[PDB]
Amino acid sequence: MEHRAFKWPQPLAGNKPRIWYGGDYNPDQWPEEVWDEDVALMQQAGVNLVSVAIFSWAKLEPEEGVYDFDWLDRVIDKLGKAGIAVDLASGTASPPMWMTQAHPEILWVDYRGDVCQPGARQHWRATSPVFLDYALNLCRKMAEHYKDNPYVVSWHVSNEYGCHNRFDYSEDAERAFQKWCEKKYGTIDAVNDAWGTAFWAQRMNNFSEIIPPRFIGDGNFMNPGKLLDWKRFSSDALLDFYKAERDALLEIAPKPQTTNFMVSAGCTVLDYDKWGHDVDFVSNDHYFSPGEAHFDEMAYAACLTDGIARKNPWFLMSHSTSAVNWRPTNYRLEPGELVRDSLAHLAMGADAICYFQWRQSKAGAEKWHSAMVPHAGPDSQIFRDVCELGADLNKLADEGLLSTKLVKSKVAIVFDYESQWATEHTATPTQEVRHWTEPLDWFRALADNGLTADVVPVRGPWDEYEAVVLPSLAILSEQTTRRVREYVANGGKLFVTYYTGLVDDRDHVWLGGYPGSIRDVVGVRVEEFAPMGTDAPGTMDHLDLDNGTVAHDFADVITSVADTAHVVASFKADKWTGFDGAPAITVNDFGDGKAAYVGARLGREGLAKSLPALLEELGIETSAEDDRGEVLRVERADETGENHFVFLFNRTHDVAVVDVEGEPLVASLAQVNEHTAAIQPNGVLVVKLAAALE
Amino acid sequence: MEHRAFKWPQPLAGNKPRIWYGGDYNPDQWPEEVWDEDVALMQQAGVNLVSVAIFSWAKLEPEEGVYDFDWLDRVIDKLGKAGIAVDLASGTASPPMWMTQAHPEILWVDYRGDVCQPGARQHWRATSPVFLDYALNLCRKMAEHYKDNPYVVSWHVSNEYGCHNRFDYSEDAERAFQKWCEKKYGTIDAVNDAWGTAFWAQRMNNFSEIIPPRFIGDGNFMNPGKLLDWKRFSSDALLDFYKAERDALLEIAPKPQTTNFMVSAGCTVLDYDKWGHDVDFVSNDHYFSPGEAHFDEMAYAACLTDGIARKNPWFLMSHSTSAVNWRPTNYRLEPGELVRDSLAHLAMGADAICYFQWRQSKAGAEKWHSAMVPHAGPDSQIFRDVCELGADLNKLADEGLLSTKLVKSKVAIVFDYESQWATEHTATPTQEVRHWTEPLDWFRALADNGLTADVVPVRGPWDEYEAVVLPSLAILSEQTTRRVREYVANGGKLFVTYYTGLVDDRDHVWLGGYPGSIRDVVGVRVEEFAPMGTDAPGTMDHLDLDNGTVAHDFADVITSVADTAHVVASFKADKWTGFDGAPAITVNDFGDGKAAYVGARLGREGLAKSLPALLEELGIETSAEDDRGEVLRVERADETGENHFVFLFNRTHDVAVVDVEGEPLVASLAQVNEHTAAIQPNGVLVVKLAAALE
Ligand SMILES: CC(=O)N[C@H]1[C@H](O[C@H]2[C@@H](O)[C@@H](CO)O[C@@H](O[C@H]3[C@H](O)[C@@H](O)[C@H](O)O[C@@H]3CO)[C@@H]2O)O[C@H](CO)[C@@H](O)[C@@H]1O[C@@H]1O[C@H](CO)[C@H](O)[C@H](O)[C@H]1O
Ligand SMILES: CC(=O)N[C@H]1[C@H](O[C@H]2[C@@H](O)[C@@H](CO)O[C@@H](O[C@H]3[C@H](O)[C@@H](O)[C@H](O)O[C@@H]3CO)[C@@H]2O)O[C@H](CO)[C@@H](O)[C@@H]1O[C@@H]1O[C@H](CO)[C@H](O)[C@H](O)[C@H]1O
Repeated sequence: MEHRAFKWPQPLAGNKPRIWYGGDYNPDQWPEEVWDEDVALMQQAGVNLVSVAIFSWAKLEPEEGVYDFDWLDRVIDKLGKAGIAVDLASGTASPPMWMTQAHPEILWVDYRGDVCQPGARQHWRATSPVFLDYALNLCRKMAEHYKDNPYVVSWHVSNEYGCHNRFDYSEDAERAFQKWCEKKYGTIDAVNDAWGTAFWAQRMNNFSEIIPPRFIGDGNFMNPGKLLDWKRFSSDALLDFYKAERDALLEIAPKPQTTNFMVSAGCTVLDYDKWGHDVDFVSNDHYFSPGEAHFDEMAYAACLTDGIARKNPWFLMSHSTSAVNWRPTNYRLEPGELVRDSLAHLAMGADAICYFQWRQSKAGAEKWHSAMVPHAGPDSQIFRDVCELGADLNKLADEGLLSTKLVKSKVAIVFDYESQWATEHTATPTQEVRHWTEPLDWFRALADNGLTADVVPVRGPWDEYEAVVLPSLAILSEQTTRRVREYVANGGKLFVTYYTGLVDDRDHVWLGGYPGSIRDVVGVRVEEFAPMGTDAPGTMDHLDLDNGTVAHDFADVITSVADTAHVVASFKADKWTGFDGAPAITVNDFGDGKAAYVGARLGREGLAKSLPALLEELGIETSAEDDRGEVLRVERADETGENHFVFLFNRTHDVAVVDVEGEPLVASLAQVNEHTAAIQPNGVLVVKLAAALE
Repeated sequence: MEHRAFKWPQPLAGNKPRIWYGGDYNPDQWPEEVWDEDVALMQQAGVNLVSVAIFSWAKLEPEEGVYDFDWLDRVIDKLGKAGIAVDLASGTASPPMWMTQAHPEILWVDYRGDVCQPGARQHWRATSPVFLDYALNLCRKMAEHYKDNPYVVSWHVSNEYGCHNRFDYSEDAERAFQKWCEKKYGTIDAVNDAWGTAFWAQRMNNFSEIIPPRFIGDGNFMNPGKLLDWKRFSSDALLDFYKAERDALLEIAPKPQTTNFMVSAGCTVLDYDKWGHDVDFVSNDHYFSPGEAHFDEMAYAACLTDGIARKNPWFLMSHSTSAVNWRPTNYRLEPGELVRDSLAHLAMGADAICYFQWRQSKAGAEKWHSAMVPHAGPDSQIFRDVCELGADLNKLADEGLLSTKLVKSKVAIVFDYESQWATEHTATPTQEVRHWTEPLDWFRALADNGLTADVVPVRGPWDEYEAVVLPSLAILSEQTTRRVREYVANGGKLFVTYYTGLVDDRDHVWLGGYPGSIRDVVGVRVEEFAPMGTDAPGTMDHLDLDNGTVAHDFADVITSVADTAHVVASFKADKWTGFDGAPAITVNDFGDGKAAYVGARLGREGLAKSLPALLEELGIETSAEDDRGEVLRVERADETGENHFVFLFNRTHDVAVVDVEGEPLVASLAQVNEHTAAIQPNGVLVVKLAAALE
């Protein structure tokens, strides 16, 4: 509750505002003579900001209490003198070897008591008082040294908290988890009650009896209430460390500050919407998913970023020019995708576009990760494309893109980090169902029907939207249950799926029939589930619906439908399953609103096909056109609507022709005409609308 | 050698004998006001026994030397006053947190020296003298308190020994394994000889040099003799703990006592047939396997339970109303299956039918496991079905089912826990072959041919049967070899498969040609094996036989056939494999008997098709009808045969019509006529035969 005031990295003295463009720069990894070439190439590419010193601790503090800043003063001076701004890191992302050799108590400990060693990065415990002292000291030294530097426009505090150190099981974590439980519950009776410890003789007499969820034998079942709280605690322990580092910097050197998130459809290492309350601006690292979901999942993640940002501008701190280096198979980007993907984030509300990283490493663990200047060097398709992007972004700022905001959708898809965590336990109805996939499925299926959804975290203002999707939203607290009931009562249009509202925020089941807190709203009562799969011969692996769709993985057993509701689709099945003729999809009237219930996993394709009848019943208007789905349309506008941009992205492997409605500004793999344009696969067109017209 | 005298939980004062019906009850997990509702619902459902206090240690002994019995006196009083009996637990199944915090030496240790922590259940070492002292103390306190309680009719000692703590590698286990080896072998020379330690420089000078089979590098090969003995020792160490707990209870409070087994086709955590010698009555927990084997594997496991029970009545301590919560995908039961599955166990000789559990948990690790009263509550298909079952079981006891016994089959399928263990080593001909699958395959294939097999442990009286199957029975001791030779000599009909009699009880190979101890009996000599699979391109993955069947995974290389034998089926293969025309299935004459040899894995379907010619040759008579296989017929009768029941179960997804031969008593998804009945998929009919008729 409560965001910090929005702050943004400001232009250097004498510059106009720009879409910030550039990325991580690691000059410490090259001979100094390379730095003049870097700068010349950056000017060519239109680069205007770089992120420096992110893992430079071992250079800045080469041994305890010895500081070496001169190389970085020098780099920062050459950048600034060329008009390139610096987003400066704290430098505290990962500790040097001298530190972990003197203080092995810093290193995080795994569920079995094995100590993560140096050799990669981020091997520190979030609750180490010793690592905290080291970090805050370096933050103070950096702040003191760079506080009156005019080329430094922002702090980049640490890097991707929890990417490697989400979980620690040390004695430090044990003591901190105990204190976090006492602060959250007050008494051990309220912990026993929250975690349901009357089973398996788990009841505790005092706080000292709370241990971390350490090794219990592989395959055995941890207490779910406790594991959910362990995840909340791990997120909060890292957030407290961020806050301390932030506050140490800001007290000496008050500049716009952020830390880079890892928002993507499937990453929930942290409750990023909570974290969004502690940053001045939201910044995000996102790397494409391979294959057919590349475009859609990226637009989704960018959308959720914007939703975390409460529609404020946000900063894309990283993405790749082409391949990453950490998947089993590191696919390259296809032609056009470098520009398209950058513009996808821009469309969804970013006012900074940055890459990991500027110059591709020639040695170390990152050498095979793509860069803005590849091994090949500047004479490459990649660097030319980087240059073209630089020019596109200068153009879009010249035409007024800056501080426009992602337009308000008709539909808010709700997302809850905590509901995901809840669905991750091993003793749920099926390991094939998690929260995270369903909102992405709804985003894509709505796209197929010509509608661009907003993705809104559960804390944010989804109840202001024309329609709302609760997508496998396993947790509904008392508070959220009330928000839902009121939302619908007062004219809302609600879609609710299987695996919604199973439990409260303690992972206590809502009894009486699922979804046990909102049966009245949805007008159905579910008695049990029917998971599906192919784990043994003869298992039930699908259910047909009578609207021509197929359910996989999970279906609800709906045994009553209220009088104020009706059935829109029914399962068709072999008689012995009990599903022949059972209700699959319903719609209910509730006060002035409506709620549809989708009682099974239909996937993108099933939902896409199911949606027309449901959009019609709920009075949600969309384009009628056959080619509706071919292109994702994304809009930004200022509050007045006089600067309005539309970004059009082909989602397909066919040429998409579209009615073009304003002035074309940027075209990648697209040709304009007569208000027509043909967009090649992986193509994008961006248009500025004339405010005096339609 | 030597069973205890059979004892059975007796009716409460003023009741007649009943099929015990109910399950685990955990009132400690609900507010006390719920207990009056539980009791009212139990009466409605026909519930007449519940199992209480199984994991209640942390409530009964909330801290060391403080006892709190009053809540359970109260619950037991309300149950008893409503006519519901209590199967009372020892309460010692899993220790409280205060205990493991004071005494971490209690916790079991894994192969790598990592200590299993509290967080789930049963984290105690079988050979901890300290955990033993705690357990026996609580057993004495419970026995003393409940010894003159008339509503307590049995002891339920601990719960599922070895489900989580089968293996411990602590210093306690090291010392105990040393003593178990000395007690078994007498001298270190006899251990060296048993384990074959002259390879890999493993020879030991004394007992102190025997360590547990701890971590040797993942992928490396433990000594097989030793690992087999480790498994026997782990089973015996838990059995000694059971015996001590039992004897501590019984000395103060002599009531019928059991501990719940985990008999299923594939579970061999313990030598359950040995354990069967130490219980007063056999009790079993069994949860359905998903997909097409659900019915058959359950009938098998129930059958093996009965065989462990030496045809005495046995107690089904647990099974599920619908889904469990511990598989990757927790399928629900289909309509009818709740009643059908319960009656399957009943048919195979159970005189008690109980579920985990009475009321579905609303919190903790078990919340998604089905119950008799689901989250949904009593207004559910599940609770109605539980009520219908209650009524069916009252009816069947009124008609005389109690203490009838599962009829003697023509065929005994032999099962050996130890042979399974032997086949589990990593350096066998193939990891795709284990003992356990073959007896289940034979049970199903015989069912397909209209015969209901008995499953008889190797120690029991299989040599009294008309026919006997040795199914991948890898171990044949000197003693069992002699029993087999005599059995056949004297008129027995024997089926022997691939992977039988490879080794003696020390895992020493019988030399000269497999199966090296009974070549004379089976009239074949095998020189080597041909495992099969798809592990690389071009591997041999099957062999056709000339009776229209296909072998997969394993075939024997038979190189001679005795004069008293002939070949019934031959492989057909590409010439270069060497299998074209080689013998696959033989029959031999040996004294007055016969032995068939099935020299490959044919599966249920191959064996089913192979069986007519083999049943004909061995003079085993079966129904001739085409629809033979559609229904499993299972019979119980008293010694006189004047109370005779027949249970008929559809195995198929078609409607099965059957000739009905007595008075119909219970019908689920079946309709009776003219002595005809039509049984729907998942249906069952139970009939009492008129003793004066056919
Ligand atoms: C944003 C990002 O990807 N950064 C990391 C990368 O992140 C992965 C980890 O957080 C793991 C930990 O659970 O989860 C991955 O997300 C999963 C998600 O958990 C699944 O549910 C879902 O289905 O799939 C996604 C993956 O698609 C995170 O994405 O981890 C790699 C490997 O450690 C890092 O290399 C990467 O950070 C970047 O590394 C670059 C190369 O070394 C640069 O260091 C750059 O500074 C970083 O942004
Ligand atoms: C009878 C039963 O299933 N009880 C346990 C369950 O048992 C499994 C374990 O013993 C593991 C250990 O090896 O083996 C499983 O059997 C395997 C077998 O080993 C394989 O060869 C074969 O192919 O598959 C079977 C599985 O189908 C045992 O079945 O383990 C679960 C998970 O730990 C327990 O939840 C279950 O006990 C019941 O748990 C309920 C829910 O918490 C209640 O506590 C109830 O009291 C228990 O009966």
